[PDB]
Formats: sequence, C-alpha cells, structure tokens
Amino acid sequence: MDKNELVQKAKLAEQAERYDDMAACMKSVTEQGAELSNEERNLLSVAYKNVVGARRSSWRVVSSIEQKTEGAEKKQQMAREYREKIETELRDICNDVLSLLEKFLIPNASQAESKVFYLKMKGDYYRYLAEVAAGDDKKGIVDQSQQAYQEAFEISKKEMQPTHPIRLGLALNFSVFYYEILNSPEKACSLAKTAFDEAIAELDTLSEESYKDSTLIMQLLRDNLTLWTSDT
Amino acid sequence: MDKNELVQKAKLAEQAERYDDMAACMKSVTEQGAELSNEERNLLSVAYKNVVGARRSSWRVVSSIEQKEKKQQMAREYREKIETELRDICNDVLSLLEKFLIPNASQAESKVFYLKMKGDYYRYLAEVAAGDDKKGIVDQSQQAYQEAFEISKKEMQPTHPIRLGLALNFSVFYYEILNSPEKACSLAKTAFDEAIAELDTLSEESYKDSTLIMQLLRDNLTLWTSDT
Amino acid sequence: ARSHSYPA
Amino acid sequence: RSHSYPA
Repeated sequence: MDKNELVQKAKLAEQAERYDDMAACMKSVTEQGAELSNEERNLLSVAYKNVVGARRSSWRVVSSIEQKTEGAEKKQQMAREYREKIETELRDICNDVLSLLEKFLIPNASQAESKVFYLKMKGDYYRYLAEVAAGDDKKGIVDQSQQAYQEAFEISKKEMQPTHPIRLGLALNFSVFYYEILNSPEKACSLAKTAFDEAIAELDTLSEESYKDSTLIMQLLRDNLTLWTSDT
Repeated sequence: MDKNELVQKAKLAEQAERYDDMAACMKSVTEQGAELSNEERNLLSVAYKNVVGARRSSWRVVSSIEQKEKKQQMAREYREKIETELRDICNDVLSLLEKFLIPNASQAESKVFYLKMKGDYYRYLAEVAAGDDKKGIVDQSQQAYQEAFEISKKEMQPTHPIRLGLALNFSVFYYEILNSPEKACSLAKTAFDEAIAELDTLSEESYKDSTLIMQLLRDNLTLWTSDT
Repeated sequence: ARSHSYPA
Repeated sequence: RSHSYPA
C-alpha cells in the first residue's frame, strides 16, 4: 500500500510490541525500492533486532540446557532438536534481512552515514549466522561478517567524526566480532580502546542530537574492555 | 511425539519463553483425552496465560491510542485484528475445557481449576466484547466462577492455592467486569482472613504459592480502597 | 493500576 | 556477555 500508511502501522506495531508485524511492515516499505529515510531505517532496524533477538535469546537458553544435560540422554536429545528448530528460524530471519540489504539498502545508500549503517548491519546479521553456524560455533559466513564490518570501518574512519554514534556503534560491534567470533581478545580490546580513547579526546564534538547515543556507546565500549580484561 | 515427551518439550519451551510452542504441546497433550496431572494443568495454564496475555497487553495499548480523526481508523483496524486473535485464543481454550477437561475432571481440585480457567477466558472475552466493554458472555464467566467457588469452599481448605487463586480472580471479576468494588473487597477480604486464620494447615509444597496469592489479595484490597 | 490476578 | 549496539 502507500508508504506513509505502512510506516504508521509499523509504529503502531512497535507500540503494541508486535515485532513481527512491525518487521513485515518495514520489509514492505523497503521492497518499494526507494532509499529509506532515517526514520524508516531506524524502524526497520528495531523491528528486525527484536525478531532475531527473541531467537538468539531462546537459542542461548536451550543451548545452555543442552550443555547441562550432558549424561541425561532423553533430556539432552530433546534440547538438541529444539535448538535445531530454533536455529532454522534464526537463519531464516537473518537471510531475510541480508537479502533486503543486498537488493535494496546497500545499493541505494548514497550518503556515507547510511552506507556505514547498512554495512554494519550486514556484519551484524552475518555475525548472528556465525553464532550458530554449522561446525557448532563458526564457519565461512565469518568472512562475510568480517568484510562487511571492515568496509564499514574504513568508510566511517574517513567520513565521520570519532564521537558519531554510527561510527562508535560499528567499532563496538566489530570488536565484539573479534572477541566472540574470532576468539581474539587482544585485537577486540585494541579496537574498542582506540574508539573509546579517540571519542573521549573529542568530547567537544558531541552534538545535542547525538549526545545521548554517543555517550551510551562510549560506556558500552568501556564496559566491554572491563569485561574482557577481567583479571587484575 | 508421545505425551511425556510433549510435556518435556512444553517445559523446554517455557524456559525459552516460546509460549506459542508451549501451548501447542499442552493442547496436543489435552486432545489425547486423558486427565491431566497437577504439573500438566499448571503448564497448560501458564502457556495459555502468556499467549492470551500478549494480545491483552497489545489490545490495551492500541485501544487507548485509538481513543486519544484522519489516522484513527488505522488504530481501530489494528485493534480489531488483535481482538480476533484474542477471541480465537480464548475460544481455543474454552473449547478444550468444554470438550476434554471439564467433562472428565473426576477430582474436585481439577474441576475447580478448570471452572476457574473457564471463568478467566470468558472474562478476557468480556473485556473486549461488542460494545467495546461488556456483553451477556459475562454471564458465562460468572456461572463458571460461581460453581468453582462453591465447590472450593466445600472441598478445599482456605489456604489451598487453587481456592485462593480462584477467589482472587473472582474478586477481580466483581471489580472490573461487574463494576462492584464492595463485592470485590468483601470476597477478597473473606478469602484472606479465612486463610490467615489457618496458616497452620499449609503444606511444604504449596506454602510459597498460597502466601504469594494472599499478598495479591491484600494488594488488590489496598488498590481498591485507595485514594486519588 | 491493573488489578492483580493469578496466574500472572 | 559482550555488549553490542543497538541492544
């Protein structure tokens, strides 16, 4: 239908916490083929993060149970099969968004901000596929994640100020990629630490619009360093 | 899968917070037609409550948006769609109750549990029933709760969790559906006071649930006896 | 506030 | 668990 309608209904879906309705609405908007506005790209992002987020969370709960029922045959096999069912939904959700990104979002970006946003998103959804990828931990979807993040990383570093929330957010997520998917804590800490130290040197550049987002992400970077440096 | 397997899967679904799957498993256990255990009754109840509860919460939000000229039809249309989902879940549970659970509930505790559930799901229908607020389906709710109440006072101690939970929700029904604050407070107070006079009769397995419902009765009493 | 009922 | 953004 019309795009101001679909968006209206996405926002209503969002208020009702009906994230599949919100997702379907924004998928339809993006399939119309026009560059999303900022508001539209933020709604699309929230909707899918919530849909995939429910599956990632269920998957972690069921994986933990599977681990803890080692030696308890009937329980562990049921946990196994349930985890596999959840994985298939998660992979379908990710493939959905990665197809949206490849067909519409990336090809129409046109501003560096938006290009960095969507490559980050492609790295993120491949990172979610990597979390469950066949080999029970990682697999060749790891390179797609890394390469989308690297290209985002180079653009953001050339086109954006260090306190920009999209640049800070990508550094945060790319460092989580190094730490969790590539099992490389030193590189993860170095990337997070550089992003934090470079933004903090330019507190000046914080804007009235982005103050809150930037500041939150800067704290997330510092908390990851605290977590990943746990020793003393 | 087989029955014991459906129950294990239902508990897994609960831990994963996948309440649709949880209800689907308990539904299939029910349709096999054998009387449910205590554990299987609780699982059925918790699964449907979460499933219907998501529609109830969504309907409140969209209902309210809608009542607070050009856009507005949209909110109305969305509210109706959510309403149909709600009504479908309540009819699903009501049909399971009328076709399998009540007819062969052979023990008093089961009959009271199922009649309370029948009460609850008619109450959820009455919250949305044509007029935007309450039709003669309220009578189906009242009838079920009333029979459950009389059976529970006759066969169960005042601290039993099922007798207590039923008094709590019957109390809510008097307050919210029948619009009678004094009958709701009187029902809740009498339930709390009779239970607190016999704390002595509480078992190790039910003491936590009984005591939790007792506080819920007390919170409603404070809430319905509040001041603006 | 919403009245409390059980199960929640 | 490592924090990422949006959360």
